[PDB]
Amino acid sequence: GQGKLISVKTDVLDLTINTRGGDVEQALLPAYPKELNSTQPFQLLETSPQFIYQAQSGLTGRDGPDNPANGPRPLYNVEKDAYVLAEGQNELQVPMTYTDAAGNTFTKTFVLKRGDYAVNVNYNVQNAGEKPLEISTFGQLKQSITLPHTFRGAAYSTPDEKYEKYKFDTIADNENLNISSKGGWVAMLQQYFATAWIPHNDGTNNFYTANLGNGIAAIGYKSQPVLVQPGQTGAMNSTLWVGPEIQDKMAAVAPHLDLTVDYGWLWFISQPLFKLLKWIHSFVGNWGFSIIIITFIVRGIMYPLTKAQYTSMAKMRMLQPKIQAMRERLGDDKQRISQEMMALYKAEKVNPLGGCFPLLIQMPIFLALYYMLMGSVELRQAPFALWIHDLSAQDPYYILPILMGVTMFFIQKIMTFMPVIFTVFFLWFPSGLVLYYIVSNLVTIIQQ
Repeated sequence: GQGKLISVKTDVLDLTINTRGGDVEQALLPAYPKELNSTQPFQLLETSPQFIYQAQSGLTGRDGPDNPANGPRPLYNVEKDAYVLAEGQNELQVPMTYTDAAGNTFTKTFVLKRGDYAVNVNYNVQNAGEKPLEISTFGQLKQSITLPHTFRGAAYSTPDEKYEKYKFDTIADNENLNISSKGGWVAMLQQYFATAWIPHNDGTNNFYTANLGNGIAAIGYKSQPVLVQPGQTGAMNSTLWVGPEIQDKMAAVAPHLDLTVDYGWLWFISQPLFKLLKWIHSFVGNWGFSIIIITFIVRGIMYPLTKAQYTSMAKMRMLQPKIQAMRERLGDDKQRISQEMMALYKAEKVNPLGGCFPLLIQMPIFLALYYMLMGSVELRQAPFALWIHDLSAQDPYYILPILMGVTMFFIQKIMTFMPVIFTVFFLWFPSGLVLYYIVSNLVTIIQQ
């Protein structure tokens, strides 16, 4: 598109909109720092020689001006180049109007709200002709496949397919989506943030993906066409989400939008924990302290499980003399020994043949929390006491993994090395998770 760019700003959203077609070329998030130790707002949508990510919309169909068959994309008229949300206003409207040769009027209006990342894109069509106008609305998100772990791609939702992801690589292989459904939405995802189009109509929306060429992937929707009778006026709506993947906020815009967060295959464990963590954060006022409390709470519900294996392993030391006696009695044959030392363990029914059972039970926990930590937008650049400014990121001074390690050594051949191995294993993990484990290992130390 080519014409001129207009600026629309709220407290949470900084947009750059092209009047030709009303596409959104730039989008900044003032509420979120670009990086840590930065004063610069995060940039979701970009239009660069190096990278592109836009939210496009307009009126297609047989008589839609944005339809390439009806000529060039419509150049909307605006009153000014700068729009700013007022102090005594919760809402900002940016109406742009186009009138064709036949005299029909096409009005496009961006209406933004304070503190809201959901931008409504609504249309008004006034038929001045003698024949009915057949118009369908659309909304398309396009983005470069390769950037200048988490999931970066597209996603959608239908009444049948409640949630489904779509990789850019699939789109890149020119194998595209082509489904239809009533309501629903399409979206492009990344860590902590997401764009989405949510149609508001009476029809059967058509969802699709598209290779736009030059390594540019796209996903969008095309609504069922509506008829605007002569002399009459018609209206068409859609909602553009652009910003953070906050679950409570996305639930109000459209159903199942909240699922845009990547909690991995261990999804059913992370979502309650985040609701749990957020529930604590409600009156504690801190994320780090909330994590310490949730640490205790998970330890509190798991006290029967920790005690049971301890009962067992205490018993294991009691049975160590007899096993060496087996070794002496049967000699050096693994079959008889292993089966019957096992048989003893099983017979006395305390030992699960696992001292690493504490490890494999913490397999879901580590992962679930990790995905929560790395996926939750609320924990992004979340503050903790002392020298921790980002809970989602690793400790910059690498102190907390060493902290963890010393607590770990303090729990008194390969096991004579593994407490330090955890220091380097935890150098590559978020401080929040390390914090969790330090506190959790403190619970064992307090147990002592």
